[PDB]
Amino acid sequence: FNYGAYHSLEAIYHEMDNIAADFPDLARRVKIGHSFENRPMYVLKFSTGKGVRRPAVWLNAGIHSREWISQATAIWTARKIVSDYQRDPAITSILEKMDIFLLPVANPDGYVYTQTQNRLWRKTRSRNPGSSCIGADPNRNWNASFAGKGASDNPCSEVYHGPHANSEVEVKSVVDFIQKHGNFKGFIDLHSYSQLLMYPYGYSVKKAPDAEELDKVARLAAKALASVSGTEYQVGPTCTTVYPASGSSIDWAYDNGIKFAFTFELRDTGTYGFLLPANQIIPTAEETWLGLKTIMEHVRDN
Amino acid sequence: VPDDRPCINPGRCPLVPDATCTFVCKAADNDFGYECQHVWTFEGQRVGCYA
Ligand SMILES: [Zn+2]
Repeated sequence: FNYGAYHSLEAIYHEMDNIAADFPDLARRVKIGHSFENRPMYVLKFSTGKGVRRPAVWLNAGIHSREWISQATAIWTARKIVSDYQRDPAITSILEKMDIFLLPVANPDGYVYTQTQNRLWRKTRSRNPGSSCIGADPNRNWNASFAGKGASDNPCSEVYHGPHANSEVEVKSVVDFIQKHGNFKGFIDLHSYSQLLMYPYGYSVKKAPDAEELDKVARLAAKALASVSGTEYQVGPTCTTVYPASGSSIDWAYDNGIKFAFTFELRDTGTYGFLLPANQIIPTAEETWLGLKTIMEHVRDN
Repeated sequence: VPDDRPCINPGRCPLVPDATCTFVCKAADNDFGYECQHVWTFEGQRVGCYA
């Protein structure tokens, strides 16, 4: 499995199985539901212990199918975690304190579609009654000012919110798991592109109560990320740093008690856009990992 | 299959602000017999609008 190339859904799933097989005491591949077309939603859970209130961090990727660098970064990250456990003191102490749940392909149907039919497909592949247009934006489908400014009522739009919050089974699956499991302290959502590290809110200009801390943490993480190969990120709240966006995942997370809620917009800044060449996968993943560790160290320490 | 035509209620295209929106349809194996979608173009090439 060449971590420096893009892969099919089947290959990514198989490599997650391989990772859990290599490190059975640490990593287990877990089914949390299925997609609209009945593909399994697979997460890897990395854990060194169990508790009723044991804290956990959720790492989300590939909610938008065309953003190939996200799924590719995610699967590399799974391997980095098991490779570095009990070698790097940082990821070791993090995992000794909390669980990490990782969802490399949050939108499997869209992902398959980007490889079979339309490289720029973004949405789910669910049916829209009365319309020949398919799919909803899973990152406008969460119960966070759902259908507010920052989405579309039009099933044919990239940013269609769906008929109601949690209509998309892909999203409902994650929401259900997080609500039932509890004790999530971080939620980090990997997208591309633009090189931004953002925090709530997307649905409103209002300031998050924790904005000062989150901004501080984000700037530290961006500096760590830049330490590898000088990749520069901008930092700020979603609405004013990229655009208004309602019903997004991190806003839902933050409004539901998950303090450290961040979105990464990975490489690049528009030269290749969504079609980032495979030769940037490893460089992207390595730098992003320093950013992720920085956030998770702060979670560990609060 | 429906004729391709200009979009209705297109919205913005934040990543490529002056991109052109077209409602584009293609025959397909489903209940309708075709699938349509908004397609955005810049200089005649397809682009995505949101990140
Ligand atoms: Zn995205």
